Amino acid sequence: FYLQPLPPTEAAQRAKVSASEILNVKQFIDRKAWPSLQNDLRLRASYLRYDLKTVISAKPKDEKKSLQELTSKLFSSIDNLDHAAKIKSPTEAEKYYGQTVSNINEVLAKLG
Ligand SMILES: [Zn+2]
Repeated sequence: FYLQPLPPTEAAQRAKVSASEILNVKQFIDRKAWPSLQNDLRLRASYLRYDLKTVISAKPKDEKKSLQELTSKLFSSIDNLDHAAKIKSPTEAEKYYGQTVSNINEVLAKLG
């Protein structure tokens, strides 16, 4: 993946879109198409990572830390879902997909 950066909340709009596309990998979990789930998750993850850092930098310092922490949890669960796909476990994939959805809602709530 190659990315072309964007400014404050042009990037939050794109982050919200990558976040939604991430919700969409459940179908890959259901068909158990692990490599597809991983490639899609990876791309979305790369966009999301870049745009959240951007949205964070242009955030009043009083709320940078808070978003940064929700952002950090999100990428931990995203990684964990990539790991679950890597080891081909419907169990773990389902668990981390769950945690990922909850972490996305948290970041979305702080967005908009
Ligand atoms: Zn910090």
